[PDB]
Amino acid sequence: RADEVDYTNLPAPKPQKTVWDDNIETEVLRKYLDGLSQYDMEEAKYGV
Amino acid sequence: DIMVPSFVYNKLPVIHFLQEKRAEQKLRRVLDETYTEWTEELDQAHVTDAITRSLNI
Repeated sequence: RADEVDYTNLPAPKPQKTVWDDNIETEVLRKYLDGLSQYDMEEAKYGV
Repeated sequence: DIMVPSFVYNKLPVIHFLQEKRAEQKLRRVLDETYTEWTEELDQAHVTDAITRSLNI
């Protein structure tokens, strides 16, 4: 009868960086879209 | 009638050459002061980002 499991351990959620279609609208908005992706990843790690 | 005219005649070439050089110097200075000005304007990406913040997205 050894250790079974650490119930106080949660696999941290895996953030996935949103990818935008490569169009002219993306190039014009490259910085803005990148900021949204960074915000989404931050909201994923922290939770909200 | 004789002396001063002769010395003025002797003077003419050097003065002409110096004045030509002076005019060329003025033109060169005029050209050298020309620079193409490039102005920087606020990137519209920030404006779009602010618009999103107003949208509360």
